[PDB]
Amino acid sequence: NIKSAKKRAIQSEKARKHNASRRSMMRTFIKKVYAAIEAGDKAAAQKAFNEMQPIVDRQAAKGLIHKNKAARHKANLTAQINKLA
Amino acid sequence: KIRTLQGRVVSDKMEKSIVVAIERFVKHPIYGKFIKRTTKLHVHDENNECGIGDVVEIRECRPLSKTKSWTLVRVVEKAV
Amino acid sequence: ARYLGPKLKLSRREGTDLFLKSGVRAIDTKCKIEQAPGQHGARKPRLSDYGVQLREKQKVRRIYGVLERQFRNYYKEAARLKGNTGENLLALLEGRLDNVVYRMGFGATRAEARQLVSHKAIMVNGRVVNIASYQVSPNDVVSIREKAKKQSRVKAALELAEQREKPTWLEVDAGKMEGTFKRKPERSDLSADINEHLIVELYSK
Amino acid sequence: MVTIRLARHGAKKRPFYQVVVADSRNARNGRFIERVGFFNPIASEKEEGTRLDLDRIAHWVGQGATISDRVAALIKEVNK
RNA sequence: UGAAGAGUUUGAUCAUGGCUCAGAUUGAACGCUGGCGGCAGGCCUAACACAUGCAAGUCGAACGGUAACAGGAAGAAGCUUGCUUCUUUGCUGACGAGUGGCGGACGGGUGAGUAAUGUCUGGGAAACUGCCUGAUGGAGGGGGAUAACUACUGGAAACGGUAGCUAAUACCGCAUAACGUCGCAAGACCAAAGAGGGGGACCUUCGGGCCUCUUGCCAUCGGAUGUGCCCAGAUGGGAUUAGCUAGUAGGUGGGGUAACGGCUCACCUAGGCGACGAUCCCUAGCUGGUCUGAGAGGAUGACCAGCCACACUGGAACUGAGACACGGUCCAGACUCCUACGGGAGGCAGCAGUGGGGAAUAUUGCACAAUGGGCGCAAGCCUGAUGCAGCCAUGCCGCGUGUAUGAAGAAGGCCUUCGGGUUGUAAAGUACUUUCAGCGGGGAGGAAGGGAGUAAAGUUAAUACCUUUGCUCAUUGACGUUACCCGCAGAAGAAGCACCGGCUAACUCCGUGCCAGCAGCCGCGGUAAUACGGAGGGUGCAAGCGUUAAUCGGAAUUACUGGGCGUAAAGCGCACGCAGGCGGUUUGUUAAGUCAGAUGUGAAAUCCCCGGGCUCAACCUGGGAACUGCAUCUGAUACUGGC
Repeated sequence: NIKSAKKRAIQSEKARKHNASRRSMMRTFIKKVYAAIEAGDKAAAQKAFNEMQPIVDRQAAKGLIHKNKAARHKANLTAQINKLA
Repeated sequence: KIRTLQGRVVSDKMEKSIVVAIERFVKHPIYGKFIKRTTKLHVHDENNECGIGDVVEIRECRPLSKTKSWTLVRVVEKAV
Repeated sequence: ARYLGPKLKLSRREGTDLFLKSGVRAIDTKCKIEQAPGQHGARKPRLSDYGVQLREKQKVRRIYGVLERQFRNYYKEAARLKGNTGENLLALLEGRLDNVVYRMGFGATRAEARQLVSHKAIMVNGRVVNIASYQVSPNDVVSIREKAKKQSRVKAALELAEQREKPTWLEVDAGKMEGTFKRKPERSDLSADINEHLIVELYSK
Repeated sequence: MVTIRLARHGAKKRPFYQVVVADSRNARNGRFIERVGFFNPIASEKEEGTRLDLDRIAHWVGQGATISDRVAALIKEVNK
């Protein structure tokens, strides 16, 4: 009949067209930092790092990745730019 | 510390671990005679200097690997 | 259950008058009482001790009218707090409401008293009680209700009791048909100080 | 979710009604944290009605538990 | 601290030895019989499938709309012609669905799977919390669809596909950035909504503004129960079951979560488990407890309290504080009902009913009145939960089936020192009295909040609205022939079943003649059979009696307590070596064994022991014991262990 499954069958796709859209968007802004370590310059990579944090903060301040995953992604990429010459 | 024991090494085939044998020291619950009863622990050791047949001192901790909830403290006696 | 049928057979097996059909038919017997239970006993006598132990098991409970399950249930309260079971059991059987109403004189037998207790006529501590499985408290009141005081059977029960001796462990005012139960009796004051070696081993195994 | 409540005890014909501090998880009268007294509907020869421990209820009300209305006025008439 | 022993090999007699029994426990079973009140118990089998009906709904004090009732308005002026009808309209109290929200993960059912890193006890470190109930702040304004409804296209229809309308405390941005987070840093990031009532001064389409009471939104830190994760120590049986393990055991680089971890991907190693029993098979859910017995040690984990796992079967996903999700989704399998031929939809190991599988296991019960839980600011709604009746000897408990009168024994029978005896005072007929049931008249308590009043400097703007603990009044009941009280009739509605040579209480007449039969054991049965048949009499339990089974006992018959091996089972032909078991005579050290004293934990229930109430006990319970332990300190130091 109805219960909660009938609503969840349409509203979970409306969520997959908003929340999972931003999951994939954030993962693309992360992938674009692993290109900027091939620009021959440390300041061009630091430019692309502060181009990636503003979407990681949007998922951290909203409370989806705030327990460790935001601090893990920020630290992991901070090490890749502190590794450059 | 919560638990701290001494025992004897039986396997040294590991680069961050050893296997240690310890005694129960127990009265048999119906036949009344005392028994040694040997039980095994897989123990954390990142120095890799203690070896087989040596006597070691070990302490209980939070899990470090599967079946690995103890870590090395001292080498008590050297068996050569 | 309880026993039903011919009554003289009961007084014949108990070797004693039971107040059953015991008017002018009791005078100088001629009724097989103290003589002939059954018809045999003198020609092939077995004299078995299991048979006397079985006879004691009937004898000790039929006087109080209580059945086997009831008797072993009182024995359960006599066998706790060490032995001496015959004296500790006596205090329980003598504390029954059918036994106390019989000792107050309102019945010619414990069964006649038990049948007056069932007929809603008896009250204890100021309220009506219709069970004989009750136990009377010391210095508590037992009384008969007004609509039973003039009954010809009860009149004849108090008329029998006033021709006999008094039990000292209770008192009743015949001008009110009311009074108090003082204490549970003692086996050496109710009869005599003697040992009965069967009753201290009775029931179980 | 902890509350102070008058619990169903002894059910049929002659109930006793104990008063308890308990968590709202699962069952109506399952697990409890502290049992603090009894309402007891029987006054027959006894002064053992409406009893409550005034140290234990004060250790929960407004400091970890809520109070049920069927106890919220009982606390002012304890064995009165 | 509690205390069952006996029978049978033989000419036997003492030993030894198999077999068998009296008892207690049970949700038990067959059969005969079965009266009245109470407490408990009533598919441990196929984890087999289910007709009919019902089980988790709720909110108009967010609101697009209007199923319903009575009103307000507007029409037809109705026939149903003297009433207040018919038809519309959300105006209003309201509310059949729709949007939206809270909760659906609990309350019930069950033992198939599982010898388990499952579960219990006792600890531990890396881990959770929507709601409930506090605490500090915010409390501005927009943008974008759609169900209901109306049509198009197919169907008889549940309902698929497709165009159109439209509301929000729903949905998503911007500003703000808190009691949140980050970089040396300009900074970079996450919100939100009102709503119902009332009123002083003034304005007013006197609804609106403004103020204020009640109650909502958003963020962050608490309060406190409980959930995840891991480690000792234990769990049914087994070795004429010996091997089993490539994510198994270990390393080295990268990832995932609220956290642990071979949780997970890759590159390398040969480890790990196993005789203190791995592999594998049958059996079995775990604990509190229950419970046999002298006790040990097992057995047993239906009921009540707490865990595990299952939801016809397998495997996933969506959502949330919480799900490998009873009665949800979704795919596939096995089985079934409906068809107008489009195909569609299911699963009672819930509550009541029904068929299989069996030795064998409730009504197709009354109501939501109260109480719990869900929703509701609240009156209320929901409930096979729960109250509260029935059916069934299955156990236990209270209580029955009445009294008087009646013969040197009527009539019959049974046995005849043939004299008498005896069933039996029993019967006939004659008179008395009723517990329990049947049937009447009276009749509680579970009832309070709620409706009205009164009061409270109630929160305010003190006694408007509203609202609350008491008080004054009218009231709310399924059960019900109830609890309890008094009567109306009549012995009326009521007694079985083995047992009687000996163990084992009851006696020994005739018939049969090793047959017919009996039987637990010993043994009985060929011309008086104390044992069969047939008897009359006699004993014992009793709404039970006989006949069995499960699990124990007797059983020391697996031996700790507590054995057997010269010859009554078995000393292995002898010496060598050996994991394990035992170890001189002393001092010093340690406190693992042991022992002492503290702090905890062994939930509630329960045996035992002491008090109280139900008419007694059971039951409902106030208290003390106990769960001999397992942890965290402190302490003795004799002896075993260790140094």
